Amino acid sequence: VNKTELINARRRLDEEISKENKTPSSIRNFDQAMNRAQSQINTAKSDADQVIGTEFATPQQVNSALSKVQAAQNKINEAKALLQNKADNSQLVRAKEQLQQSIDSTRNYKNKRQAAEQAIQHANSVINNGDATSQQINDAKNTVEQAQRDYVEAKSN
Repeated sequence: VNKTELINARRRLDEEISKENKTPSSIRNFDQAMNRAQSQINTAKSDADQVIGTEFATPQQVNSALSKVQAAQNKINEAKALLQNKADNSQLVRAKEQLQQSIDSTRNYKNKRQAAEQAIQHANSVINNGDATSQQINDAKNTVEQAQRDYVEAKSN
């Protein structure tokens, strides 16, 4: 039997869904939907892994596992659809700075320094977790990069 489509669909279940530049509320919604779907996803992953590892798998077993994987992928895509892009505030930042010059930054700096320290602690926890998923690693990377961007901006005004 040709397992190509099942293998490819099974691998797609593990792909990172990017949270880069997504709103914090929409990320919460995504994580909440993924948790609701998690047992269905895990069962699809497990059944597909068994078929993939079956040396003499049948087309029926491949097709049944593929159907489960496709339904699990639809659940992931439903969760992904909750993610929303942040809106760009760069022109508002520049306008605010121009108004300030025409006429609390320390607290804001300290808040963003703390956010950077928390991002480093979160990254270390993920790095040290041998069970970490591609999604968890990528989420932590995006959090680190956002904390760096926010820190530089807060120390620069």
